[PDB]
Amino acid sequence: SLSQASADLEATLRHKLTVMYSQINGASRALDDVRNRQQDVRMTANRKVEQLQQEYTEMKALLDASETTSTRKIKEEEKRVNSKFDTIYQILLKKKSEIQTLKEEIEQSLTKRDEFEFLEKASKLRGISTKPVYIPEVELNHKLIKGIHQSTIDLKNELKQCIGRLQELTP
Amino acid sequence: SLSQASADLEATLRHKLTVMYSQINGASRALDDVRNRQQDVRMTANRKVEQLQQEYTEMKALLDASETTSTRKIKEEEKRVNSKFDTIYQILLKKKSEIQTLKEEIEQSLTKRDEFEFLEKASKLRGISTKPVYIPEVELNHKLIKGIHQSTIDLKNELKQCIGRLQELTP
Repeated sequence: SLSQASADLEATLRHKLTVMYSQINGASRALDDVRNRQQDVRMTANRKVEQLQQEYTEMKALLDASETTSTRKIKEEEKRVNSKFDTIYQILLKKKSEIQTLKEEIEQSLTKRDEFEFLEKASKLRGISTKPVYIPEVELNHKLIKGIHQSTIDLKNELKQCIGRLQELTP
Repeated sequence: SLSQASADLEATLRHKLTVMYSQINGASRALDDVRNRQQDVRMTANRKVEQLQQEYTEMKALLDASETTSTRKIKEEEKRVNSKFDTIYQILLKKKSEIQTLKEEIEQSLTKRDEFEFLEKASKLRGISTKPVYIPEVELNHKLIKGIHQSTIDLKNELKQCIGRLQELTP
């Protein structure tokens, strides 16, 4: 009968309802999975960025170590040179004081010169002959210093080249 | 006479005095000159140190530029992927709502199932057919990302090598 065709239609539609209910749950599950997958993508990315930052921090530590070393070599050269000059300064003080002493001896005999015995006493002073001072050349190691500067420039340009090539790998 | 030998000695000794006075002035001017040369050495040294610091400051600027570039590339990959997922989320919402709409239409006709005209009205609904939803394949470029990481490590070890060579060039 038509009551049978109608109860049949009802059964069909309710079965459809249960199927579509499960398919909707499927779509919900999928929406969640999508947002989750996105957040996992983000986390992965940030992790990699943080690793990069680690490598660059080490690279900067290397640069600092180098710069400190080179700086030390330069200040050592300066130190060596200015020490030589220090020695020289001492030597000059010693010469000056010596000459000043002979000067005062002479002036002495000249003050008590009208005594008869002036000739007897001062002819020995006729002898002493003093020299003028000079300053030895002291030369800073220009080749060492210019070598360091230049090589540091070289290092920079090598680094520039390397970076260029890296970024090149990733156009 | 001995008065002549004495006036002679006097002339000699006084000449010596003036010479020694000049030589002493010489030694003072020489001490100052030495101090000048030392100051010049220091200035040269500090100058060179400042130049070094310049090159290292530029090298750090280069590292920063690179790191920023690489970071950007990684974030670009992340953004590409999460955009695809956003599009997918929209598509999924649309499918879900579509199935949900058919579901509510069916449920509606079922609220009128005890009406005589139910069979007439709902057989068309017997038509309805819906499918399950899925997420398509979408993956992060792991080769690109790991390649950037690895190449950055490479860069670090190259730089390390170069620095080593520089410092060994100035032994």
